[PDB]
This record gives sequence, C-alpha cells and structure tokens, in this order.
Amino acid sequence: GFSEIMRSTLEKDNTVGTDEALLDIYRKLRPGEPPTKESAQTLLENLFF
Amino acid sequence: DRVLRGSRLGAVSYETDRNHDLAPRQIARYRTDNGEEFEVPFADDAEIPGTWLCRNGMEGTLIEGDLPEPKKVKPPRTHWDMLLERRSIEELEELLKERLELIRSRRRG
Amino acid sequence: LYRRVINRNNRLKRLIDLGAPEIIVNNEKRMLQESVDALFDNGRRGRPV
Amino acid sequence: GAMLDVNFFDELRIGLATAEDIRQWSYGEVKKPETINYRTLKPEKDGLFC
Amino acid sequence: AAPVTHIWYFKGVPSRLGYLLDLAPKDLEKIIYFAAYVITSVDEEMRHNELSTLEAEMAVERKAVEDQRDGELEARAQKLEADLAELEAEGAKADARRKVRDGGEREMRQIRDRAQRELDRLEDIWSTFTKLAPKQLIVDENLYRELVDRYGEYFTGAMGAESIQKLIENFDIDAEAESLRDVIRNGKGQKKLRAL
Amino acid sequence: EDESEALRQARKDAELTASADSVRAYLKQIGKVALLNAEEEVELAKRIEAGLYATQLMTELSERGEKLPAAQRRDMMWICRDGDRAKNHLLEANLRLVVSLAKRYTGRGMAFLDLIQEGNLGLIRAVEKFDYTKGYKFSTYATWWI
Repeated sequence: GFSEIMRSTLEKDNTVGTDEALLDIYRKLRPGEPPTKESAQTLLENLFF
Repeated sequence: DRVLRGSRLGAVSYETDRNHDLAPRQIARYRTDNGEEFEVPFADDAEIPGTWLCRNGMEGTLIEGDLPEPKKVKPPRTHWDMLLERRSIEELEELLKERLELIRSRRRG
Repeated sequence: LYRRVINRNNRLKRLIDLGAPEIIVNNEKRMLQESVDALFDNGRRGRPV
Repeated sequence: GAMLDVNFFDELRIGLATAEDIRQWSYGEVKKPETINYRTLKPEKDGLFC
Repeated sequence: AAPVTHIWYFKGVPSRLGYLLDLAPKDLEKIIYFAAYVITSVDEEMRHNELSTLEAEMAVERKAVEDQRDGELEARAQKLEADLAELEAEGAKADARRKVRDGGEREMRQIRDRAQRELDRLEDIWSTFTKLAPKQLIVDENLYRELVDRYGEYFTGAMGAESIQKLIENFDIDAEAESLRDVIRNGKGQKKLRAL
Repeated sequence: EDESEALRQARKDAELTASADSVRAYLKQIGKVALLNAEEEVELAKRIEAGLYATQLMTELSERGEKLPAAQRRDMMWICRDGDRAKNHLLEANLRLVVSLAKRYTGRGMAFLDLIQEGNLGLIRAVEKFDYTKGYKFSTYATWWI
C-alpha cells in the first residue's frame, strides 16, 4: 500500500485472472508448447519449488 | 608417458625423379553415361577393363564398342517380394476382390 | 564432420531410392543441411556439434 | 594458372566457386564413411582416405 | 543427393542471400531448414481465368456451407422444441426449465462458431490464393496442404535449399539492379538505406 | 477454460515458433498425426497388400496384356494409390514409437537425430515385412526391426 512503484505496476499489469497470467508466463518462457493450463500451473511450482 | 612420435601409414623411398625413359603406356578413353569422357593412362601389357570408376563417380564404359555384357545381378528384394514370400495367389486375389467390392460400395454404394 | 555428412547424404539417397513419406525425407534433408553447416562453421547456427 | 606454384605470381583472384568448378577440381567422388581398415591399417576403397 | 545452402552466405550479418532475394533472415532460416514453404513461382493467366471461375466455385462452396450451418440451426431449433416439450409441458423447475434452453443456445453458438471458423479459414485461403505471389512464405502446414490440393496449378511451391536454388534461378540481377538504382535515385529515408 | 479464445490463440501463436532446436522441430512435426489401434492397422495392412497386388497385376497387364477398361483401370489405380497413402499413414503414425526406442540408445557415439532416422528406416523395413494375419499388434513386430 505504501509502495508507489508497485502500485503503478499494479494498475499497469494489463492482465487479470491468475491462469490468464500463468499462460502469459508459460508463453514467454516456453514458446512452442500449448497452454494446457495445468501444465502451466505445475511448471511455476516445478521451476522454483 | 611416450615421446609423441607420430608417423602416418606411408612409406618414403627417395629415388631420383628420372624422366628420360619410363614404362610405355597406352591411354583408355572411358565414357560415362552422361556424355562425359575421361582418360586413364594404362600400360601396354595391361588388360584394359570395359568399365571404370572415373572422377565423375559414375561407371564410365570404354568408348570403343566392345560391350562385354556383364549381365548384372538381380534386383535385391522388393516389397512385392516381401508380400509374396508370405502370402498366396488366391489370397491376394481375394483381397483384391474384397477391396474392389469396397470401391463398389464406396463409389456406387 | 566429413563422416557425418557422408552418412547423412548416403542415408538420404537411400531414402529417396526407397520411397519415403515427406516427414522422414524432410527431416533427413534438414539433418544434411545442418551437417554441412557444422562442417563449414561449427557453432555458428545454434548448438555447436 | 599454377598447379605446383613456381614463384612467379601477380594476383590471387578469389572467387565464389560453382558446382561445376568443384566437380572439376576433384579427383573422385568419395562415397563411403570408412576411414581406415580396422585390421590392416590401410586406406579403404572409396573411403575418406582412398 | 539434394542441394544445400552455404552457411556463410546465409548466417553472417548482413545475410547476403537475404539481401539478394530481399528476404528477412527469419524467413530465410524458416525456409532453409524446412520449417516453412515458399511460393517459388506463380501463374497469371490461369490465375485470373480460374480466379473468376473459382470465385464462383468458392461462392458455391460457401453457399453449401451455409446450407449446412442453417441445417444445424434447424436441428438445434428442433432440439430446442424438444427442450420446450420437456421443460414447459411437465412439472419442471423455474430456472432448470430455462437452463436447458440456455444450454441449447450455447450449443448453437459454438456450432455456428465452428462453422464460422471454417468459413473464415476458407475465406483466408481464398484471400491467400488471390494474393499469391513469388517469394512469399507460407507457414501453417495445413493451410499449405489445402492450398496445394485445391489449386495445385497456377503456382509452384517448394521448401528448403532446392527452392532457394529455384529462386536464384528465376531472378534477374539486372531487373533488381535497375529497380534499386531507381529507388536510390528517387527514394529516401529507410527505404534508401535498405535499398543501398 | 477450453473454449477461451486467448488460450487457443496462444496455442496458434505457439505453433508459429522458430524452434532452432531441430530435434524439437522434428518432434513438433511428428506430434501432429494421432495414433492408431488394431482395427486401423488391420485395415491399413489390407490396403497396403491390396494396392501392392493391384500395382503388380497392373504391371503384369502393362506388358502385352488386356486393354483395360477406363473404369476398371481407374478403380484399380485408385486402389494402388490408396495403398501407398495408407502406407505413408502407417509410417507417420508409428514414428513416435521409433522415437521412444531411440531415446534410450543415445549418448554413445551417434547423435540423437541420426538414431531417430535410422530407426525410421528400420520402421520402413518392418512395415514392409509385417503380416497382419498373425493377429498381433504391429508394435510387437516392429520393435525387433527398429
């Protein structure tokens, strides 16, 4: 709430919906693969945790 | 461990490059299939073969029309041969008739 | 590199002699193309051999 | 020009070589990947050292 | 047993093949590794004659397609009248009697969307066949297959190094030379820099 | 959401990729056609053997033989072409098993795509010598040749 730059990137994200961001992450990182939401869902869990 | 002494598989014998007299040699003018002529210097007492593998990579025959007729080997094996070595004549005829009736049922029903 | 190019070219010539589907022939020709690329400059286009 | 290159040159014309130039250069079409026979240690027929 | 492009005249910057054919290097790598086809040649006379006859043919095809689509509309209307007979003739709920109608409308929407998507694909392939020209890339294999088996005349299209050899075969250096001389004579800006 | 058009649109953008990994390009290529079952393989072997005998008999009648009717000539020519179309269908169907076998033979001498390609040539040999009347699945017989 205090963070100004985080607030400006909060309003400036142009993507709402968690899986709508998940496919964005998968499309930027993967490209050459279908969305298949659960495969994008596990990947961010797989890549860091 | 070793002293790193290399040697290619070759022999070096130093004689004088003499050019005054040599062995007398004929010349065979081989010709390929695609109108290409090549020359091989063969000796006098030398059986000249009718065909020869020239620099073009194709089997160049001798341009003198001797034509020794090698009568080459059979074609190795075809898929027809692989079919025929396990099936029967009336079996293939029956399958032909089945698929012919199938094209009847396809086109005209 | 010369052995790779000779191998893939002879296999491609065998494949066209055999009569092969389009996917196998195109994959073989792409392999031959990448082999000649590796011969003239390895490590230029993508992964070095 | 030269083929054994006795020392009298003036120019070294580089040039983009065509397929006719390459198959006119060569002395034979190598068509086998066999380098050296495994036992007799001599170069093979139509191999890379033929 | 099949031609090959030299990597020096393709991958070095600037790509000399890319300048000689005025292709982008992304397009060049997409061609010469068999990732996308290229229309190496095209016809004109057969193109415009059968453009007339085939615009009539694709209009016939779209008419039969719309006949299939409103036949699907008739089938959905009959199933919706079945939903009427099963929702407002016996004892049914207030909103479950209309959720079946909303599901039938959903089915009609996705059915007409399917017919609309193949309609747009047929329209796209007709637009592509009208705007066909040499040195054009065609990505999306299925579109190239449909274009080939529909209009296998009027053009040739190969893929890879043999297509590149065909392209340099059908290329006058003098025509492109005088074209670029005229462009560096008259033009300006980024077109002048690229033309130089 | 399956029918979310951003998802299938991103799929349509993701198939439009460069993919300089040529192995990944070939795998994306072979992932297109779907896999068969036993009745499919039986029908394909039927078409292959029928078209083989059809082009054999057409070769026989091509030498000095019967002047064929245009109709019988047309249907047997369609049979001949459909046999090889089914054959290419079979090979392109079973490319994936070849990749499954050659994924374990890697790492010693040959590279990966050379292994996949020679497995494909063995697959061609297997579907040449494959019999369907023995009542076994095709992958069982093809595994030996691959």
